[PDB]
Amino acid sequence: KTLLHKYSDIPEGTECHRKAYASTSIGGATGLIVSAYSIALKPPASFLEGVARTGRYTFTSAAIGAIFGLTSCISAQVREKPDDPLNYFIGGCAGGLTLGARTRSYGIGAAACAYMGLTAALVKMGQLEGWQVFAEPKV
Amino acid sequence: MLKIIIPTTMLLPMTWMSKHNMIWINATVHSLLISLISLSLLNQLGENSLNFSLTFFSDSLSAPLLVLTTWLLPLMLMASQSHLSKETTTRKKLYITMLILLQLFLIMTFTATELILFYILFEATLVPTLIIITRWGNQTERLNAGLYFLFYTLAGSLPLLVALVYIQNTTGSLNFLIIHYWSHPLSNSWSNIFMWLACIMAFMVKMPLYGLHLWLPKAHVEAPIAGSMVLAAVLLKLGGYGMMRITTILNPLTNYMAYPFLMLSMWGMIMTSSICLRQTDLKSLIAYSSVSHMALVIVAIMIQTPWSFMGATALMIAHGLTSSMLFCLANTNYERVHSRTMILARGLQTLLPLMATWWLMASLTNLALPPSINLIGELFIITASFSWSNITIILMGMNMMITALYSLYMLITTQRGKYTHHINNIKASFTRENALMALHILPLLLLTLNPKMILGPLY
Amino acid sequence: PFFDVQKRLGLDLDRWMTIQSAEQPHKIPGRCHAFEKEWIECAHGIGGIRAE
Amino acid sequence: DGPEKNYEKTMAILQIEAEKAELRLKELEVRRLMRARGDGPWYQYPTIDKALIDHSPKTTPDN
Amino acid sequence: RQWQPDVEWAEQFGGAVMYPTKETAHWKPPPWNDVDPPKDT
Amino acid sequence: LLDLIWLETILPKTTSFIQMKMSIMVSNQKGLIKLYFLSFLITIMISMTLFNYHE
Amino acid sequence: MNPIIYTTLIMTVMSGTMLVMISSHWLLIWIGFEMNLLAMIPVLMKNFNPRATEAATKYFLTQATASMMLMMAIIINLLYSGQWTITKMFNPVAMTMMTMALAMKLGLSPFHFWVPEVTQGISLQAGLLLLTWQKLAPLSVLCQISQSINPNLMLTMAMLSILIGGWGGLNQTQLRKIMAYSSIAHMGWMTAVLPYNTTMTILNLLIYITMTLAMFMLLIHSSATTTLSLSHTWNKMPVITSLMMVTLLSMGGLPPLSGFMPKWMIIQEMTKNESIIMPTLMAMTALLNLYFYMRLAYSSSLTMFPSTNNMKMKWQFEHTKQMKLLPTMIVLSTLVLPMTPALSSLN
Amino acid sequence: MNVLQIVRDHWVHILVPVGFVFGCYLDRRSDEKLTAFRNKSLLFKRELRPNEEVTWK
Amino acid sequence: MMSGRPGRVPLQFLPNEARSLPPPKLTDPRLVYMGFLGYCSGLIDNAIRRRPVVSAGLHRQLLYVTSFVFFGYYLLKRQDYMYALRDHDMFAYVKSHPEDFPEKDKKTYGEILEEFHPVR
Amino acid sequence: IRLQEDPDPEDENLYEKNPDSHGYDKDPIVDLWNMRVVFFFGFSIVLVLGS
Repeated sequence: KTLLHKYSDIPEGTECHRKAYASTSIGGATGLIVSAYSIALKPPASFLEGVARTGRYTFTSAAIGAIFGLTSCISAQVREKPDDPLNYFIGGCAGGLTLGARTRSYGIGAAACAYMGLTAALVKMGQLEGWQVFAEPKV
Repeated sequence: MLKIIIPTTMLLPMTWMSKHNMIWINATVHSLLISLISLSLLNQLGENSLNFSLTFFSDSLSAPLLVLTTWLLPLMLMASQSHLSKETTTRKKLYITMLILLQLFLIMTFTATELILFYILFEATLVPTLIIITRWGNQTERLNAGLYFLFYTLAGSLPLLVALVYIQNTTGSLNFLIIHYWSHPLSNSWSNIFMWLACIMAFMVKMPLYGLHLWLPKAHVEAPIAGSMVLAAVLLKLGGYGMMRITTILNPLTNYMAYPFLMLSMWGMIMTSSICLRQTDLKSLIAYSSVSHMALVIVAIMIQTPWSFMGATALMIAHGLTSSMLFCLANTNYERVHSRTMILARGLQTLLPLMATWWLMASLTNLALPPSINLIGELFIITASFSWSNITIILMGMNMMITALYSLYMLITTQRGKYTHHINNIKASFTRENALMALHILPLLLLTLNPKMILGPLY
Repeated sequence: PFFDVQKRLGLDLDRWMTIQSAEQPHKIPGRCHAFEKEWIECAHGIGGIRAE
Repeated sequence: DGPEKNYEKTMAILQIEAEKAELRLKELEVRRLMRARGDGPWYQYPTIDKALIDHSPKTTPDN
Repeated sequence: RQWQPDVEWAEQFGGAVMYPTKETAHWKPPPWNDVDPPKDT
Repeated sequence: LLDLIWLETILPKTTSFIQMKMSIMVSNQKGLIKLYFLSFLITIMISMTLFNYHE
Repeated sequence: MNPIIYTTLIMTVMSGTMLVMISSHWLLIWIGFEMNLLAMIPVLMKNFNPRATEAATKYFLTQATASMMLMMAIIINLLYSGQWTITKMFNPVAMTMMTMALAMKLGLSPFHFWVPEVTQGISLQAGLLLLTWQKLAPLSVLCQISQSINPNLMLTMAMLSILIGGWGGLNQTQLRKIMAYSSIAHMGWMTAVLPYNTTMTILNLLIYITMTLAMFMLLIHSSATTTLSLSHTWNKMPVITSLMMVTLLSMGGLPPLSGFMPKWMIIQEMTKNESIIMPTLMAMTALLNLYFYMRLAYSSSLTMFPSTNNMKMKWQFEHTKQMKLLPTMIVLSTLVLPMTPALSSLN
Repeated sequence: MNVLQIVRDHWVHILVPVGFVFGCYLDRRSDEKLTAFRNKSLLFKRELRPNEEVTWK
Repeated sequence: MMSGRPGRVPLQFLPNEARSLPPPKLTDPRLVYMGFLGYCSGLIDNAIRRRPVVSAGLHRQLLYVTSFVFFGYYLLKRQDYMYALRDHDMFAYVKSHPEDFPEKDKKTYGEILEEFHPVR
Repeated sequence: IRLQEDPDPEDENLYEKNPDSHGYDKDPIVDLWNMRVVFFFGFSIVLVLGS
């Protein structure tokens, strides 16, 4: 949560280097988790092959995080719109484009641009309107 | 509504307990009797609705739809009994049972006073429809058609379920009357925008909206004739009726949320009318024409005027009758040449003269020739759209031009020209087929004498 | 218990080992007998939400 | 039948539907309060029964 | 007559999985009676 | 272009492809106790670490 | 096995489950889990093939590991409260340990891998017992300690269960693995509403057990464990395949069938708690389960697959044994939606 | 002629008619529990004719 | 919610305070649907067992019907008593906590300013 | 043989055995009565009396 807290508490469209670093950290951590599960359930043929797979997944996810953060924060500060889901949409689509580059495939890149951009715009909307993913029981 | 619902339920024991050779006779007789009873629902009031009980009510919007459903059942039975002549007794009874279940679900869907009950009854219509399409369809493509129809509908409908229960938790009721009388304006926020989308998308995919329509050609083409009849005639209208009901809680959010849908339908009516000009499958051409008329209904509901709602109601009724007639007319040729290719059997007017006359009537009604109720609905929607924005007249005029072109093109290619030389099995039209067309066409023209019966509650 | 068969049938199947302030052999006291007794006598019959 | 009957029946229908909406909202509110505060009959989660405490003189006096 | 599945249609569902890839190429459908033959004694 | 190709590609075909790919990734497992319990160790550690549960 | 010994082992399985559900003491709950596992292992190995032995071994390993974790959670709870009564856990890490142990016993998604393999490796009767009766004890414990569970952990596991059950079942041609993945998805549906309303969990469990009993009894009646073997059943007993189709439609949650009731009630109860995104995700994800149910229905009843010449022999023969309560299970699994307000009896 | 066969074969013809009459009767009973405002609306209420006791049923 | 309710004695399907409510009528629509469920169970039993589905084993179909109705009547009683308890507790809680349920000050639409949104 | 399958049968002409076929049923009597009940209950009753 501190990994997400450090991203969340810094305001949108300011200190783009810090926000890019925080999103890169989130990406790297998530890629490390997916690499751990991949290494566990589909083991490699050698330790170095596993290290290579781990680094590949981790760099892909960290690059997606860094690109999303850079594009989202810069489009926020350039337009002076830090509450607009459109900056997060642009961030998600740039993350999809760098994922397509990492897999080196235009189809994956385009589909991921659309899906991740819409997802990030939805996340911005949920931040602005207080949507709960896990709502605590009340009634 | 029990004096309508219970007789329909009694069709099932009667169907299952009748002799093997009295199946069609009994079902037809008593479904026509039920349709006679449903006509008394057309006695409506100027202001209030017919609120029978806590769970069923009727107004000028749902009464013509109920009459259309109860009328469609016997015509279905006449259309089916030819291609199902070689089937077993139990399987014929199962097909009749599916049709009766569909009619019963539709009857309760159009009269449900509560939104969630409407949701369950409108979702229940999937099951007999899917069974009909996938079990009694003719081609290997019926399975993929069934999957498309099922999953398009469900991907639309589940968010509607979530939205409905949220509305019940926040407002306290899903009762239609309470929903109308306690109407709150809908503010401009992402929460409300997505509530609007959830409330609208199921009916959008049901109509279907252009871009969400790819299930309809598959489903209406692969289905057996009765399945195509119901899918085109009553099942598309569930989206329009539900949209008319639920738009009373979406204002003023509908003012700007409708722009993408208005654009989609206004251009997609052009797009699908153009597609009809090049369709090589007759049943596919007839299926594709439903998308344009339903796009007009979409525009009418989205602009929210009394004239637009009147036109949308009339257009739904007229399209149901006309599209079912066209599907039956195509099926009569299919049962002779065992193919849906349109240029296979040409010059049919010199072999089936009265069937050619039926074809001309069906084409004329699809043309929206005045004073047919097709034209009444289309013209009312066009006038409301012209008020909404004058530039709408360009697109709607283009659409009526293209509609004329493809309707008369289908007529000319199937009926006119020289007959095909090697097709020597075009037997004379049976009394049953001619009666099917006559029972499609006669009530359509009689409605022109009393057009207010299908102009909805805003008349 | 999910199905309180013990309290319906009046049987003491496992409630005797459930706390250290329950009756003990030779009346040997629990180390925290008074503390548990006071907490139980405070929290009795007001529900866990209130007792917390 | 006459218009009066449909009118009155609509009135009765609307009355009980409105009371049901009101009761549903009130039930939701009572539920929220009871789950938050634990002072109602609902959401009473078990605490140890105090009749299980042995108050007999123990082997040592300070207990 | 109505199309009904033939052998070429039925054998889409007779494989080890529903979507055959390279990593499941060596997979075989399990025994009919669920018993595997005894190995080398 | 529109009805038979791109309207197919966007919603139904791409969604079906994604579901098939996820099915292949999830379903195809080595059937080894060892890998399953190693993944269990990963899940247990994650629940007692960054996923703030025990705290 | 000896019929008396098999009856005794079944009774010991049920008595372990009952010990779990009637005890107020954590040690006795652990005893009930132990007894259930001890009696359960032989019924898995009833046929005794290497597949049965491996299924039993994997089952034993997962259940024993879960039981040890559960005991450690109990001991940590006692260390910090001195309490043996099953009630809210007084320690958070003990609560996490207990939640993970109960999810592993249930077979939720991060601990789901054993369910498909064990279900495939055992007979249909053993699988019926495994996927119906073995869910009662951990779910009852969860309903008892629900007021202290971490909602984030539980909801994560439930959503993952739904997703994995949907995706894993998409690739299956084996009926037992399809049943196992459907079970994973339904367990996810049960455990998602557990933080909010345990009555909804009980309702969903009852509906799922009815459907699973009906489906497994139809499979046993058919003697089919692969989708192609089931595709021959129409040419022997078409009533069975039509009943199976309506049951599969119920499993998909299609209205107006009984399988739509738990989803609808759970979505309502979740939206009552400002939970909207998760119910939408769950309902959308269940379309995968419905997809492979519809694939099975296509291959079984809605279309007719090629038969064999040797099937004419089976036509002249009836079933030696008849599945008990199968007509009741079929009616209950399909037709009970008008009776929904009776769910308050579970309060 | 052959009354047994006719009544054993065409007996199903009574089902939909009697279901219609049962539906009418069930519609009749539904109105009986919706009379909380019979002769009570601000629009229609009036004094009963000397032998009259209700205004609709 | 209702698990820890005071006075709630274990393993008791209908508590004695339920005898204060009206028992469900014999022609109760839900009870009749219970009987219909039993009848469908009997028909399906004939179908699976390979007997004539309508006319085989009238005693068995009849028993299906009466046992289903028998269970349904008691299920209806318990359901109705649970809902009566729910309403009882809700009204008691609203009474004991007047501050949480204030008397809302009613106003007419002639003094309430609602915003008009044109449709044009 | 690729499997044991029946050849696709030829469609039956209702006119061949019944020149007076109305197209409802292969049996002339039920075909006649199907025509009669259809026409009576549809046109004579629902159409005329309904209109």
